[PDB]
Amino acid sequence: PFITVGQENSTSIDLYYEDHGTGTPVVLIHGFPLSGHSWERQSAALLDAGARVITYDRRGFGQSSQPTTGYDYDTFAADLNTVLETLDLQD
Amino acid sequence: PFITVGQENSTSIDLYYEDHGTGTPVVLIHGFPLSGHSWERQSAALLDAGARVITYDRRGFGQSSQPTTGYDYDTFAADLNTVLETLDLQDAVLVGFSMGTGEVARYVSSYGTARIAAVAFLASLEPFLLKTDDNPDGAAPQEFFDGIVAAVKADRYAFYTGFFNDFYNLDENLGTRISEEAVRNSWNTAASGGFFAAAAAPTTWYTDFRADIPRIDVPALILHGTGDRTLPIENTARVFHKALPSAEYVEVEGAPHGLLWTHAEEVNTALLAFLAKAQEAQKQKLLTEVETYVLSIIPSGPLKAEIAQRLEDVFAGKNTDLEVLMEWLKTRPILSPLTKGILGFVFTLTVPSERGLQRRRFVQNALNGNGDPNNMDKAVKLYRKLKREITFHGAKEISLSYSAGALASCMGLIYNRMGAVTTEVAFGLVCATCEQIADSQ
Amino acid sequence: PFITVGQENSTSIDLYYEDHGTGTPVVLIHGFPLSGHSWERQSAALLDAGARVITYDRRGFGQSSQPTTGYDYDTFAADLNTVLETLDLQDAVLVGFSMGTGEVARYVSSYGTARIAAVAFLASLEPFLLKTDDNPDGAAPQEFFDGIVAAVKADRYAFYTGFFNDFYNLDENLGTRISEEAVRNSWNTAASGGFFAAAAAPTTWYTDFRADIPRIDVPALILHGTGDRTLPIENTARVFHKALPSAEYVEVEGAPHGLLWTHAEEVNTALLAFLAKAQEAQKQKLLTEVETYVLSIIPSGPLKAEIAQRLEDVFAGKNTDLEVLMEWLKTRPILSPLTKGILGFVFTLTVPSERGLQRRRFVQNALNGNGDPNNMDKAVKLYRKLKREITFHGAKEISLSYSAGALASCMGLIYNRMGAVTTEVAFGLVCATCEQIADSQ
Amino acid sequence: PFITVGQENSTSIDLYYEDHGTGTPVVLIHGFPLSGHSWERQSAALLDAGARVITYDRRGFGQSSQPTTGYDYDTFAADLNTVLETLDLQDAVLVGFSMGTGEVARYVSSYGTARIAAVAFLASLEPFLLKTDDNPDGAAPQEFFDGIVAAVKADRYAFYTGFFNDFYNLDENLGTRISEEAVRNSWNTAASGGFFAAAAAPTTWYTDFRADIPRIDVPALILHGTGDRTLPIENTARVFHKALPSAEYVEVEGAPHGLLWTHAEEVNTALLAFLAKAQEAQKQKLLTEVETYVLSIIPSGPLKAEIAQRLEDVFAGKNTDLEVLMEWLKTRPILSPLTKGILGFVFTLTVPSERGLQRRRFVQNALNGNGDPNNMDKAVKLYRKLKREITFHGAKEISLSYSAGALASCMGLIYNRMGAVTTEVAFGLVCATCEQIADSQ
Amino acid sequence: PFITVGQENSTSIDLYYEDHGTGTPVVLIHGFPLSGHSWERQSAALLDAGARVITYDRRGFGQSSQPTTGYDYDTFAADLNTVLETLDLQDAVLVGFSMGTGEVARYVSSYGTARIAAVAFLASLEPFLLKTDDNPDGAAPQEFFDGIVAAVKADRYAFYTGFFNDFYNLDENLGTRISEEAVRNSWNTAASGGFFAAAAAPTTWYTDFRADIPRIDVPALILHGTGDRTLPIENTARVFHKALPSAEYVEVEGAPHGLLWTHAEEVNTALLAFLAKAQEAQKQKLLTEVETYVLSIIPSGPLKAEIAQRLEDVFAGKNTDLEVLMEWLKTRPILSPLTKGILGFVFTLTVPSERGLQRRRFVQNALNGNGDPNNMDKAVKLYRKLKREITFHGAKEISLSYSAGALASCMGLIYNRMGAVTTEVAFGLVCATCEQIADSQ
Repeated sequence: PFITVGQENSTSIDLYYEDHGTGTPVVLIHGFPLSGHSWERQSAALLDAGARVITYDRRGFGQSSQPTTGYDYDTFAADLNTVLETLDLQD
Repeated sequence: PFITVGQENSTSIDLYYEDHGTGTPVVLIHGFPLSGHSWERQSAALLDAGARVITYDRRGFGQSSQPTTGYDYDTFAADLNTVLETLDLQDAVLVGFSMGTGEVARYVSSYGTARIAAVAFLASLEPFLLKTDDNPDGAAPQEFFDGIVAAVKADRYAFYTGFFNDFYNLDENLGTRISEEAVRNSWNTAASGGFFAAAAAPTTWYTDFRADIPRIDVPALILHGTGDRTLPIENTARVFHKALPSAEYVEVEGAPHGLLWTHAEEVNTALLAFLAKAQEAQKQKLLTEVETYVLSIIPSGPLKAEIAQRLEDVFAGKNTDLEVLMEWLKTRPILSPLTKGILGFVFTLTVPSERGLQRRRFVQNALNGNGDPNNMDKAVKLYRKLKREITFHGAKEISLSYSAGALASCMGLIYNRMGAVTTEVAFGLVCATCEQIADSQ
Repeated sequence: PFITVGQENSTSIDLYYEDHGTGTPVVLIHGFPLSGHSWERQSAALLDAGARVITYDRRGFGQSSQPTTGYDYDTFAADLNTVLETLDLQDAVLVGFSMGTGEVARYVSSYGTARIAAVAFLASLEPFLLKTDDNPDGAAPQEFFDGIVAAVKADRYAFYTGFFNDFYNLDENLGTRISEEAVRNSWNTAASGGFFAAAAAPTTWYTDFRADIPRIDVPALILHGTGDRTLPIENTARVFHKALPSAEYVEVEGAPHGLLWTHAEEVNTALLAFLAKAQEAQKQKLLTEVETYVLSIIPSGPLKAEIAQRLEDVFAGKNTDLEVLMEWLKTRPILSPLTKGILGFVFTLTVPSERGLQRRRFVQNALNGNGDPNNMDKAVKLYRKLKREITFHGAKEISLSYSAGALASCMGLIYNRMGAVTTEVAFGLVCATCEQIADSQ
Repeated sequence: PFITVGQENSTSIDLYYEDHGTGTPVVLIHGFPLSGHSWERQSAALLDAGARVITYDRRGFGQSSQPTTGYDYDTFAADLNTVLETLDLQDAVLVGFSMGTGEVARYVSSYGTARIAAVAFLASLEPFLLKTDDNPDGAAPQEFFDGIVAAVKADRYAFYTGFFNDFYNLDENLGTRISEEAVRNSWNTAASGGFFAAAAAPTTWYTDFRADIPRIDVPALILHGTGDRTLPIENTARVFHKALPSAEYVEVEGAPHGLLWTHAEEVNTALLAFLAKAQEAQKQKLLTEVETYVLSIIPSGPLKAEIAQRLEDVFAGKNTDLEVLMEWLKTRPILSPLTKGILGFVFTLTVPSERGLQRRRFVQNALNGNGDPNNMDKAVKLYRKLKREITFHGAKEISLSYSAGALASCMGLIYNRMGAVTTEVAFGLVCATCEQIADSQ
Repeated sequence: PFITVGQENSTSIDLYYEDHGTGTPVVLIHGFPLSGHSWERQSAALLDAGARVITYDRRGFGQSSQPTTGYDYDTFAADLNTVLETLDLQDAVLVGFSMGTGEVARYVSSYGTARIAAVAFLASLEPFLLKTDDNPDGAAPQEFFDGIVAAVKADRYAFYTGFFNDFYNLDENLGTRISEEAVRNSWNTAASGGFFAAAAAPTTWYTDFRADIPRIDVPALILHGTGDRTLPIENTARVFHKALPSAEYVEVEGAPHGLLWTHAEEVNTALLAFLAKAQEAQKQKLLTEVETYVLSIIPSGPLKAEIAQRLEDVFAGKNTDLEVLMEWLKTRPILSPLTKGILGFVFTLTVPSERGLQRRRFVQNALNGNGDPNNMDKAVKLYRKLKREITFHGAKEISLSYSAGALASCMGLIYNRMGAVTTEVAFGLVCATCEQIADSQ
């Protein structure tokens, strides 16, 4: 699954994401140089404990697009914002 | 390529699939923890042998989506159903390996065999792996499966290593039947499947397929490796054949679970012979149908007898000297030029070897649609539609909505290599034309 | 068939015309008091010699409308102009007999020679029949013409009788050169012209064509019968040739005015050697026109030299083993398959002896177009339009409104005998496709 | 990202591609059995040097679809064509490595060089690898290639191992030029390509590119490693340069086939210099285009001569004291204040050394727009759109949908640093405003 | 009047035709070198006898267009086809004279006899005029026909004179059977045909009609003059009748080729009697159909036997005393009153002589639709439609869309002379009603 966060030249910038379980939404944001899948041990526990688990791949990592732009925390935070708004995450 | 099979929260569930070759559709359903690509040795053979090869990745594996839902044979069979319906597969062969054999049984059982010509079971789960009081032949107790789940959850990555060991009988086959690189590829494929699917899959393995088996309607093949460490031939294939005596049954001597690679040969040869038999039967079913339509245009008499005999001989594969055939046709008295063109067309299409014969003027003149631009316009429109057809009946059906003049011109278009369609679609076209002409008489 | 040239009160003015044969257009303009049908002996020869023959009936004569207006050479020339423009005649030969020679001079003079390849004057009015002070060589005084008008008005029917007497030198030629029945037909034709036109025509005969003659731009033929009683060779043809020395000049020994019938072989002969030459000259030009377009596609080099030479040889009628030619083409390195197909197509079209050679796979593959139905659709649409074309230019022009892909496919349609078109139209198609391809490079 | 290039049965054929940076487009075409990502060392350099980098994965490789059809250079070139047309690439550089050099030759040859500024061939197949009677310099006999196919079909996974050995000269370069990890990545990439494509690819390697070479129209670079074990420099690059003497030619001393990684430096440096030359030419073309638009606004005369000369000098990098330039402009008689502002704007944009010069009041006054909010509103709307543009043409095109007043104000916004845009987009804006103004005169 | 049959260059090809009288259509096809007007003596008789007379001028003759193309029997037959289809002629009689007999044979042969009730051959070409080895009965050698062509080309005008001599046996018939004025008219007609058609026509005369003859499906008449100098009765009519024994055959004693004029009487009398027979045959064919429908309503038994016998007897033309018939019907036990009305109606319709019998109350009461205004309304609507019908099947077809009550009332409307329709349409109505009633049982 993808969420589009912007545009680079002729191509859009898409973030790879996953959306598992039901209940209170928990958003996991991975580290360098890994992807959303690195949370697999945590995701399983959260799923068993009864949470909705959201993971995504930061731009340039895992299965997300690989632009040569937007490598800074304001963009990264704006990327996150787009995800939260796109999914209408509450609480 | 993807087919969407459902929805998980905000995301859809998509299956990765491939669609190669032309001819009778053969659907390959992979095993754990691999993908559609694991069939590569079989796919190549089927492609060369003249089949349409469909592969897909089960949910949670290969390039398919990785949900945390729907890990059970009813869902897996429903997934398969969606694929078959999405592609509008007719007269399909379903081939399952290991886990895949669960799909084959459950689909056939629940959804029936309307689209399905034959089935094949390779390294089967059937009939019921769980060892119980009522299931004595079961391969293992429940506690054993509980163990695998626990092992995968602990470290699936490390787990895959020991699994492929037994999967392939590496102690026997490494550096011999299977290379270290081939094994490396398998581990990579497995590591690429979803974490959740990996641990959830083994719970589906002791599904009771005992009530599915009596539902198997169509010709079946059962094939197992006698050296199978993963699915003991004695608790699976051997008790399965008792339940389905009618099944054609092949033991691969000392073959492991992963016999698709190690014994691709023995595998492909059994599959191909059976498939060849099926293909010959199809030719008889298509060839005899074509023949009746073709003969319906010829006036009754001794000439009609000669033609029928010639048709039958080329259809039965006696490679005929097309040049000699075409000259005979050309010089036949009483036969209408149009009828000569149709037969001319049919013979060049069916004859094994054209031997680099140039197209014939007498046929070209017969199938030119009178050089009428309106006929030709409609012939081009029909051709556009026929390009999208894959079956004899679909082809024949759309062709019947066109006039005999447009149909003959369309045949000319194909004959002249100005356009191209599959042989079975070409057959449908010629038969629609024959029907139209015969009906006018 | 009719062409509308104007309006008289509530009625339109329509000219009766005919349009026969194929090849270089030759326009025949009849004399008084006859019609386009009077050229029948010449038309047959021209048709056999391979020309396109156009005849029409002057206003007031034969099957044309019979107004009481427009009896003058500017109107007559304007009438002719309308015909030429209506039919979009290119590279045309204008042949006038008697009155008709007035049209030829006046049209050329006023409208110029853009559509006109050559002219011919048979039993000419030129340069000025009226005998005056400034025109001493004039054939008769004004009072003489005034007389004819008066005679026709008195009894045109009776008048035609004495007229055809001298028109044909019947005292010499009856029962010999001309039959009584042939003369009867002529009288019937005349009696069928309009009453008003009959009396009005003779007033146009002493039109001064002296300023028209220097305007004659193109090769001309002057032909006169030395026994002409109607137009004395001494006041007409002989002084006309002085005014146009450049004109090719033929005297028919003892031939009357009506030499088209009595000496058909005479004038016809001194004409065929003219029309045939024009046709050959036209082919030479049209031939170079095709060759230049064809060559524009080929990369410069020694191969381009060989091809050009082969084209020229086939065009000159010398080269002829198509099978050898096609194999050579087929085996040429560097040449694009598409360029090979175009040349393949051109050679089979131009070679006289195709013999019994089947169409070539290499050409078929090159022209067919990849089998895209959209492309094929447009090729069929073009073909529909080309079927209505009869000229190289008209064909080439409509072809240029289509893409190179659709054009190549259209060429394939024709090559495969799926549609049929005239050689000159086929040439236009080829040249449009060559132009498009070359232009893309 | 994907571009669809065709259809296989029920599935489309999609090419994986990437599109990075801004400036002159450079298209990188990878080798066997790798993907667009293999260019990563080159891409980084090109990005830093200021180019737009386009990569894509050939059908059957990397992340592209894996059909069992279209494995031939005409299809591969058609695939490339679709990419170029899809992206509307103008003035593009085509760079091929190994297999990729086949695309470059065949595309240029068939489709021509309308979109193409220059070409580069790295570790080339050219001119014809097959050793025949007519091709003595050929690198190997047919039987040799037949061998590779057989080897890949046997175990492609194991095959990749020995292949990368010679591909990289690992016996020389491992732990030195190339790391074990870098090699591991390459094997993973290859293992990820389609099984069918892997075995089908080697059949395309002895494609005869001999007739493609004379078609190479544009400046070319040929680059080869002298230690190439995969494509012997003696049967490839060296005989290729004889066929194309005009090509700029670079031998990399002791470089293997996989010189993109092992000798990235030597590779990037040659590429960048060649590219810089091409880029300079492109800049000159843009300047001429910009210069012509800019001059169209100025009244003809000696002043127009001075300005043109100054433009040319600044564009050629020679003129550079902006303060002196701006004062000259400011004090020019006859020149419209608006035209002074436009030139003022252009000079500050093109001059390399702006130094520390404050923006000029005379320009600000000329571009601002009288302070009408409606005008300013439209200028802001245009700016929003221009912010998304990366090309001169795209910029110029959207600008033309705005009034001259709004355009001038937009120029002022940029000039005043109230908004920001790339130089090439700024050029497009200026040229649209010049066009509008000139067109009003 | 004209029918367009094709295109020649810029002009269409139009056939002059006429369409006179009412009743069964009779199509007259003229001979060489005459026109449709040559049938004037026959047309007058047919018009008086109550037939619809269609004439047309063959291409190149009379008032038709004069192309230089299409002078062959397939084109001539295609021309005829266009006429028949254009006019939607049903149940037509084709009558050919001389050349015209070629059209009749070739049309029947190729296009079949769907529109055609009967054929007639007068002064026939058949079966094959060319004297060969395989055709010994042939009238002349090839060299002989070659001669005629040469003669027409030399002077067609003079040629017509000697031709009409033998055409009419003028040495016998002039001033006796044919006037000098009648002959003058013929020459004028011929002189008016196209020059090209005149010379081209004689080449069509030795067309081999031998394979056309077995195709003659319908009743035929062969008629020849024993004094025929143009088509020797011994090489034509006499060998033709051997080939078609079934043909009705009439020799006109000492009649020439041009027997249409000289022996119009003997010609018209034979024609009219044959024509009269054809209608009777059609009526006989219709009567058995009616009888089966009528009988379907009667219960099986001895009464049904009596009725059937009575039907057959009236149908076979035994003029029955209607009064006696109607009383018998009236007094029949078991028969439903409605069934009695239907039979009552049928008998009065079919009986030769009603003898001024007043309509019967028992029938009127039976066919009154119950006096229901809704039934009557629908009956009137049906009647409106039936008024436009001319065939039994068309009539029967529309009647079936109405209820049995409305149908019976409609029958009453006709029976009561409140409305009128043709007998065959009345038959269709009664049969629809019978079908509806029988179907309800």
